[PDB]
Amino acid sequence: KPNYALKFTLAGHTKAVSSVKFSPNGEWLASSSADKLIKIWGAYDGKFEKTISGHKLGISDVAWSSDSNLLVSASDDKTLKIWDVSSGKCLKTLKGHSNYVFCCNFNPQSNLIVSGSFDESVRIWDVKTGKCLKTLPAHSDPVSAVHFNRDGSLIVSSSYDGLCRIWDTASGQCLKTLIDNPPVSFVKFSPNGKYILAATLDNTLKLWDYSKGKCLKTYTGHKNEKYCIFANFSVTGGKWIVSGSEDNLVYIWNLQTKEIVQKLQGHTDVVISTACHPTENIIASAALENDKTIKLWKSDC
Amino acid sequence: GCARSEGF
Repeated sequence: KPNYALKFTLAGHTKAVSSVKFSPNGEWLASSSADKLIKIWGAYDGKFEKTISGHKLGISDVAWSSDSNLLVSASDDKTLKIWDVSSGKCLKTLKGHSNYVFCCNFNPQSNLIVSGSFDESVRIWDVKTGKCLKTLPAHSDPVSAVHFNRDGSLIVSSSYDGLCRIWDTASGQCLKTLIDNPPVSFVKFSPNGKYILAATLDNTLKLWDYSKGKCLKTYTGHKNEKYCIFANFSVTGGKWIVSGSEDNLVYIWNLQTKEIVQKLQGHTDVVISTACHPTENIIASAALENDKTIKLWKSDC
Repeated sequence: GCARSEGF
């Protein structure tokens, strides 16, 4: 069992936090908020580093390029924005979604950005030029998550329509649809790319084998009925599943046995987002409007 | 506000 303990509480967002992500070099945490801002904090000392601004409306998601030099943000103003982290300046504004942009991610090469929107489409963008390369009619309801696999050849998407879909990046064609219809609020590939972790709004997380299309594991005990809450594979120490919860707790499960091994307390509102540090046993969690803070937790395993 | 903080 892990022993995550609170080390820092990061204040400064003036509305609900929507997503937190560690930089791939392990050095930074980026947070996006309904307050229209991105904030950059030190991963190991919790020190506030900078505020990044320019979106006209709230931000639902943020993601790092592989070299930790760029961010992409997804906003209610219907655009994504590509930022140089060092200078904080907006390099590109990615226009073309006709409704709120909900989720974003770089591919491993980080020449491409994938986005999902309330307009039910998934879009693939060229990082250098800001042009939309492809628009996939991915879903019949808002798209809750998008994620590249380890080489970027696949995109996985989830939606309130109840579907998980795996797309071939190069062609944009749908390679597989997981239908086995509760609303899917989050999805992401496992680090090796063989498995897919999907959250449904019936208080359930499921671990699927992509190539077999089979639910391998089910993780329960948390409250997830309304919000799109991030989940993670924790691999730095023990192999855990990590998720936020609507009871203001961070849940940690043993991946293989599906048993809850820890529940982190301290947030005062829905823990909308959790993220796992790339090298250290460190978790970042973030909560909604009644809390507005980010918390850093450290474990010996 | 933002679409994630709103929910449903």
